[PDB]
Amino acid sequence: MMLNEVTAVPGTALPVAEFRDHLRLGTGFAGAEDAALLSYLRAAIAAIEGRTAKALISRGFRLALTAWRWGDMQTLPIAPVATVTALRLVDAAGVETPVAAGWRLVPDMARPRIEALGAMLPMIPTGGRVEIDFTAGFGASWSALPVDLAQAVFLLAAQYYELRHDGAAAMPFGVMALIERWRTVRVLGGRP
Amino acid sequence: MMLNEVTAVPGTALPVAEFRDHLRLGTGFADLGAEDAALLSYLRAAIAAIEGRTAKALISRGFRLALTAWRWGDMQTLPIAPVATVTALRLVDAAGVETPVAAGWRLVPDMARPRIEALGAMLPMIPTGGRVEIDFTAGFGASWSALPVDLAQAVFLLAAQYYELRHDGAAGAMPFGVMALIERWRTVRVLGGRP
Amino acid sequence: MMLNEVTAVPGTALPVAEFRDHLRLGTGFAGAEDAALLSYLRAAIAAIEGRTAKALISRGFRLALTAWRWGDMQTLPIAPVATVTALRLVDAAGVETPVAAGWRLVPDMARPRIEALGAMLPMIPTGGRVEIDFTAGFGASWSALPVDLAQAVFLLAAQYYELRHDGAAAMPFGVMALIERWRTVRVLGGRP
Amino acid sequence: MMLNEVTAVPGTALPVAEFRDHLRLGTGFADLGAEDAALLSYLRAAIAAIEGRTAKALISRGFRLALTAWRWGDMQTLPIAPVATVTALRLVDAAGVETPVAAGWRLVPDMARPRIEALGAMLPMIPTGGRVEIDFTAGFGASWSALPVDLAQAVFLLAAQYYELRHDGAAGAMPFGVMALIERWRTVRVLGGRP
Amino acid sequence: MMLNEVTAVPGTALPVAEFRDHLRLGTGFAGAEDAALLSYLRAAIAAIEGRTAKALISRGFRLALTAWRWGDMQTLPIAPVATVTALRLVDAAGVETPVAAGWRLVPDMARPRIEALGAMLPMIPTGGRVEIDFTAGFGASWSALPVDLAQAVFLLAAQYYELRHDGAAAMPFGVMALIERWRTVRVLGGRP
Amino acid sequence: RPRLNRLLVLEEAVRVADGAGGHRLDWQAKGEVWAEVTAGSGSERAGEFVTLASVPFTIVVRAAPVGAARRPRPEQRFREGARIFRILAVAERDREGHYLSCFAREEVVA
Amino acid sequence: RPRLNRLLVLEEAVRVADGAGGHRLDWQAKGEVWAEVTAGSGSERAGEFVTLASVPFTIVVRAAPVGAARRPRPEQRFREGARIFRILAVAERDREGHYLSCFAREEVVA
Repeated sequence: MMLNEVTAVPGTALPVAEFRDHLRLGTGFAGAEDAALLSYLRAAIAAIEGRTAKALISRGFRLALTAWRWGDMQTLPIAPVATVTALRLVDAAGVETPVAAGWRLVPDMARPRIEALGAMLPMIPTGGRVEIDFTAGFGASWSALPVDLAQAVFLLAAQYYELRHDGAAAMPFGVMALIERWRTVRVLGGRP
Repeated sequence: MMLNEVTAVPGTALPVAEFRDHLRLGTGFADLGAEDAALLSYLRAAIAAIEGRTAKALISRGFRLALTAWRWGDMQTLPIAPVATVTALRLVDAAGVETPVAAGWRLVPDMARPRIEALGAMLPMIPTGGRVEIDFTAGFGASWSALPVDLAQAVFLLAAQYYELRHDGAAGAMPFGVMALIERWRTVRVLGGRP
Repeated sequence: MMLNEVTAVPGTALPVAEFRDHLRLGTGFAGAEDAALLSYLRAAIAAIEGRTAKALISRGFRLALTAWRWGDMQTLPIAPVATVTALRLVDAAGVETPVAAGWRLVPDMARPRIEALGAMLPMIPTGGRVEIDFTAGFGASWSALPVDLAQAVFLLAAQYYELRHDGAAAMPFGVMALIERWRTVRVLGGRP
Repeated sequence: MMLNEVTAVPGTALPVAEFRDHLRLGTGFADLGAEDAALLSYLRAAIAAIEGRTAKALISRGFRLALTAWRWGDMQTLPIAPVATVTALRLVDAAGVETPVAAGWRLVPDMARPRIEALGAMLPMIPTGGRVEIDFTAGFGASWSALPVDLAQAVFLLAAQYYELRHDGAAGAMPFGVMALIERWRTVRVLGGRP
Repeated sequence: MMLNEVTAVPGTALPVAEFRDHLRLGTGFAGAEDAALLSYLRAAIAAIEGRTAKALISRGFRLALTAWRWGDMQTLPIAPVATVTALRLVDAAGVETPVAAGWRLVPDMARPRIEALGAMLPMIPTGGRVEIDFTAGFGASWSALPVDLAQAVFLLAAQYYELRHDGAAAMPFGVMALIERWRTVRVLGGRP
Repeated sequence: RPRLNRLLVLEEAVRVADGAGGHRLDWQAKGEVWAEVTAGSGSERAGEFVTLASVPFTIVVRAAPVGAARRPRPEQRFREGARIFRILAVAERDREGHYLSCFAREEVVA
Repeated sequence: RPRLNRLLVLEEAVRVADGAGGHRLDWQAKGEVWAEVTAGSGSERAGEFVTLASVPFTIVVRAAPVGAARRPRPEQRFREGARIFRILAVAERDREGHYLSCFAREEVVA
C-alpha cells in the first residue's frame, strides 16, 4: 500500500491571488512575490489533507496494494472520491491487464470503499499486486471546496507566512476547530 | 451518503451591506466597496463554519443526498436539519436511466430529526448496484431576513473575528458568545449503537 | 414537531427608542442609526427567548406535530401562552378540517399544556399531522414584559452593540442571573 | 545491520535559493551569497534531524543495508521508509567474491513497512561468516520539488531556528508546528516482542 | 576492561574553521583565536561521545579486558566499529602473541560485537588478559558524520563558548533531542 | 486591541490658492469613521493671546493603504459635533497593520 | 525577538561633489530589506517654515558585519513606497548580534 499521486496540482489552480486578499486587504498595506505565497498554501493544504485525510484540489491518485482487506471492501484512504478510473491487475513482469467488471465504487465521505458485486472480489496473482487509479477530491477548482475547510487553509497559510520559525503567539473556530469535522473518526484498532 | 449541494449561495443574498455596518468600517467615503470581495469572503467562511457545528443550512439552497442503502427500515433521517419540500426521490439502477417514484414517502418536517418515514411499512427498494438521490431544499429561508436572529448574530460575531485577525492568533468568552448562541442549534444525539 | 412562527415582530413594537436611552443617556454622549440598534435587540431577544423558552412580544406560532405525547397532555414549548386560535387537523392532501371541541387550553407559565377533556384527545390520521396555531407571549407591546426580563435584553443588546467580536471584558444580577428564573426547569429525561 | 549510505545529497539539490527567500534575508544587494555555505549548512542539519525522527529519506539517495543474519523467515523490513527499485541483492561469503542473486526477492513498495518478502517461502541463505548487502535507492524524489510539502515545510521551520539562534537557547508551539508536521511521518510501531 | 584510545584526534581533523561559520556568520560580527575554539569542540565531542557512546572522528582504540562475557559475544562499547586490527593475547610477562582466526567482527550500530566462529572463543591465560585494538568511528574526516550529530556538537560547542560559567539562559530539536537517537538503549541490568 | 466606540467625522480641507502664495481652507466633510479616543494629561497652554486648554487624545482608527480616503493624513482633522480634533501624525499601531494612531489636541480657548 | 514583516527599500545616495565643497544627492536604491517598524509617540514639530509631523519609528533589520551592503548606515534612508524613513543610528539590539536598531523619523509636512 503506497498511494502516490499521479500528477501534482499545477499552482494555477491554487488561489495565490485570493490568498493575498486574505493576507493583506481591507486592513493593512496593499509584500512578497507569488512563488513565496504559493509555497505556503500547498504547505498548508498538505498539512490539512494529512490531518483530515482529504485531497481538496481533486488530483489523480494511484493506490497499489498487495492484499485486499476483506472480499467486499478495501476502503480507500483519501476521502472524497469520484470516478475510479481503472482497476489494473498486473502480473509479475506486468503486461498490465486491466479488469472492467465486478466492483462498484460507492461515493461516500465516511468510508470511500470499493465493495465488489456479490461476494467475490478480484483476486491478486503471486507477486502481481493490484493498483487502483482514482481521482479523489472536492472539485477541480478552488471554488468547489467547503468554505470552512478553505478558510482553515488560509488561516494556516497566513500563519506560515506571517511568522517564519517555530515561535510564540486559541480562538473559537480556529485552525483546529475548523478541520476537526473533516477528520476521519475511527475506533477500530483491531483485527478486522 | 455523500450529501453534496446542487447550487450554492448566490452571494447577493448575503448581508454584506449590513456586515459592513457591523464592522464599523466607514460611512460616507467615495470608496465604500474596497472589501466587498473580502467581507463576503468571511461571511461564507462563518456560515459554513456554523453549518458544520450545528448541521443547519441557513440560506435554504437545494441539496442532494446520494446514498446506496437505506439505513433503517423506513425512516431515513436527513443530516441537514431544517427541511421543507423534498423535490424528488429518484431511484437509479446499475447504469443511469433514473425513474422518479412517488414511492409512498412523506417527509415529517421537524427540526429535531428530519426524516422520510415510509408510509407503506417499507421504503422503496433499491436495485442491486444502484443509488438513491433525495433532492431537497433544506434551510430556514431564501433571504437573510428569514433566519433566526440569534443564529444570524453568531455569524456576525464569528465573521468579524476572521476579519479582525487573519492568522490563527489566540484571543474570556462573553455571556452569550459565539459558542453560546449556536449551542441551542446543535444536534443532541446520544446513540452510539446498532439501531 | 417544527414550531415555526406565523409572523415576525415588526420592529415598530421593539423599543429602539428606549434602547438608546439605556445605551447612552444620563452618562455619556447624546451614534448609530435605528437599523443598527434594532439588529441588536432582536439578536438579544432571540438569545433570551431561546435560553428561557419564552416569546416576549406575543407573536403567533404554528406547532405542527405528528404524534401526541399522552392523551391528556402535549405541553407546548413556548411558555407564556394565551388563546390557542385553532386546532386544525389536516388529512394527507389536506382539505384542512378544523376541530372546535374536546380540549381546554390551560394557561400556565410552568407547563403550558393542552389537556383534552375527559380521557380522549383528538387523534391523528395517517400522514395528516395535526397543527396548533397559538399566540404565546407576555404582551403585544414592550411595556407588558416583566421588567427584569426586559432589563436583561437591554443588558445583552448593549453587550452586542458596545463590543463587536468575541472579545474580553460577572456582576450580581447580570444577564445570566436575571434570566435564570425564566428558564424551564425539567428533570425528566425519561420515557414519559 | 549497519545501514550506511553510498552517496550523499550533492548540495545542488537543496533549495538554498528558496530557503534564502524564506529567511527574509535581503533581495537586491550585490552581495546576496554570503550565507550559501551557511544556509546550506542548516538545511543539511534539519533534513538529517527529521530523517532521524521520521525514518524517511527525502532526497532519494542510494543506501546499502549490510547485515549478517535475516531477522525473520522471509520478509526483512528496511529501516528507511519510502523505497523504490532495490538495485542489487548481493550475497557475500567469508572473503569478498560477491555473487549477485536474483534470489526470488521482490520488494513490496509501501510507506508503512518497506520489506523484501521472499516469494520462495525462504530468503536466500547466508553463508557462515558472510554478509548480505541490499543496495537500494530510498526516498521521495530526486529533486526538492518532489517532496510532500508538509514535510518540506517542517524542514524550513526547523532550519530557520538553527539559523536564528546558534547555541541551545530555550524558546508555545504553533498549531501546526515543527513537531506537528512530522508526526504523521513517524513510524507507529507497538511491538516490543520476540516475533 | 579499560578502553583507552591509541592516538588522540589531531585538531587538524576537527572543523575549527567551520565552527566559527556556525558561531558568528550571516548574523553577527565577522573574536577568539583557534586554540580557544578548538578547546570547545573537543569538549563538546567528548560530551556527546560519552552520552551517546560514539567516536565521531574514527580514532583507534585498545580494549583490554580480563574475562569474556559469553563465548560467542563481548559486544564492544564504542558503537560505530570497522576493521578490528588485531586480537593480541598476551601471557603474564607478555612476549605478546597475536591470534588471527576464530572470530568475525560484525559491524552493527546496535551491538558492535565480536562473535567468534562456531561456539568457542579464544580463551585467556592466567594473568595474561586479552586486548583488542579496533578503529571505531564514523569517518576519518568531519564530513563523514551524520549531520544531526554534527549539528548537536556545534549547538553545544557554541554553548560552551558563548557562556563561560554555569549560568542561566528547550527548543524542539535541541542538543538533547538530537543526540537522543544516537544513545544506546539497553534494558538488561541483569545477570547475562 | 481597540474598542472603536466613538464616531468622528474625518475632514479634509480643499485648498483654494490665493494670490500671495498661500491657500484658503474651508474644511468640507469627508466620510465618518469610528475610533476610540484616549485622553492624556491635559493642562493650559500659553497661546498667542489666548489661554488655551489642550489634551493629548491619541485616536485609533482602522487602517488603509496610503492611497485611500480612509487614511487620515496629518493635514486633516476630526470633528465630533463642534469639537475639533487635529491630527498630528498617523503611526500604525499593530504589527499586522490593522489600526492607526492618530494624535489630536482639541484645544478649546478656555 | 522581532517579527520582520514589512519590506523596506534601503537607499544609499551616491555623492557627486560640486564646485563649492558640497555634494549632490540622488538616492539610488540599494537592495530591499525586511524589517519591523515600531512607532513611538508622534507629534508636530516646528520645522523651518513648515509644520512637520514626526514619529520615532525604531526599525529592526537583520545584522551584518560593518563592511557589507546589508548594514544600514546613518547616511542612508529607508523608503516604503513614498514614505521616507531616515536613519539616525544603528545600534545592535541582541546580545549575540542578530538584529539592529535603526531609528527613523518619517516627517510628512502636514
